Amino acid sequence: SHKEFTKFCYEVYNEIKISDKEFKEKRAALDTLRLCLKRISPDAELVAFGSLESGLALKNSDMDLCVLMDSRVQSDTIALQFYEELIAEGFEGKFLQRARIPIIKLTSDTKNGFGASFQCDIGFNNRLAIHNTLLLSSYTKLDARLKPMVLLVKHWAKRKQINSPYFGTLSSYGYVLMVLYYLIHVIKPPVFPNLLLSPLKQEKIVDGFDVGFDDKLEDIPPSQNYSSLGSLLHGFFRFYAYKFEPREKVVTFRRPDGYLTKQEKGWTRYILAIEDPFEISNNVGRTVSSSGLYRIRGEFMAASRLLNSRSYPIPYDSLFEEA
Ligand SMILES: Nc1ncnc2c1ncn2[C@@H]1O[C@H](COP(=O)(O)OP(=O)(O)OP(=O)(O)O)[C@@H](O)[C@H]1O
Ligand SMILES: [Mg+2]
Repeated sequence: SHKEFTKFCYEVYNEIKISDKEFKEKRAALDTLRLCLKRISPDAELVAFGSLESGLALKNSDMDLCVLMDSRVQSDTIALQFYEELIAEGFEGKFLQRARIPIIKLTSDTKNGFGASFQCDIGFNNRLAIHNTLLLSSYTKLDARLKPMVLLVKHWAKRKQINSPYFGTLSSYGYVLMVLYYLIHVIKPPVFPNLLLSPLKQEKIVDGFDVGFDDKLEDIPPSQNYSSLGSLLHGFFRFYAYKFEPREKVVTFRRPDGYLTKQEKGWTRYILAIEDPFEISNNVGRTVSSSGLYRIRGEFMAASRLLNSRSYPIPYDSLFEEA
């Protein structure tokens, strides 16, 4: 079956998804921050990426922003200018620089009324993030099942304490890639084609990486997989519990059969290996510690055992229970 679980998944889905109210306020916040960027640099543009842009936003979602500008004009200079205007226009935060990369983190708003805990990361010419977002965006437009499946997984990972990059587990982005990897290269029939391996894929080099994928979405045949949201979620939890091999294998979008060893890629941290689609040198699972992996796997198994329990009624609610 999975009929009751599907029903339940849709019920939690509507409680966790960003409302139209929060969405509209986040979009007003952006209008504001753009006015501040105009007063500093007329030519620079401010773009959003991440969950809000792709449509994979939970409630209480942080904003991920990037400033695009002429690469020849140096980004440490106008970053600071932007920071000072944000401060002056009533924003609180930090101005930072890891290596050569400048970052502003806005932590609060004291005047324009976007919250006492308004959280917002601003980068400068982080072009790859935009592209990563385009990819996730396109997939979301391709199948109506993706979006609810992702937010459920994110909610799950957050609830199970397995969604902390700084504490030895995996980022949200990392979980989205695992979802996509499952939907493309594991489930049969596949729910999604691999857009990066499309015959129609035009090459586009950005910052040294090929960010090309097939974006003419309308021309793509709909999925010949007809599984319910529940079925898919069960398949997902089953695959990473029992089938997938973290020690030998890499989650990839560069192989037509999704088959990649850690060794081919030279990834002997690499406890969990997820190859970023475009920034292929970047391992998204790099934050996953040894004990982090144990917990991540333990949760994948428990989730499978639950969904497969014979003790009726199945306490589906325990799929989302704190720690
Ligand atoms: N571990 C990572 N490695 C490389 N790039 C990342 C990583 N995590 C995030 N990013 C980039 O930053 C963006 C946002 O990161 P984040 O993990 O906040 O996900 P998100 O899409 O904002 O959703 P949420 O905010 O709910 O986690 C992504 O679009 C991605 O391009
Ligand atoms: Mg974010």
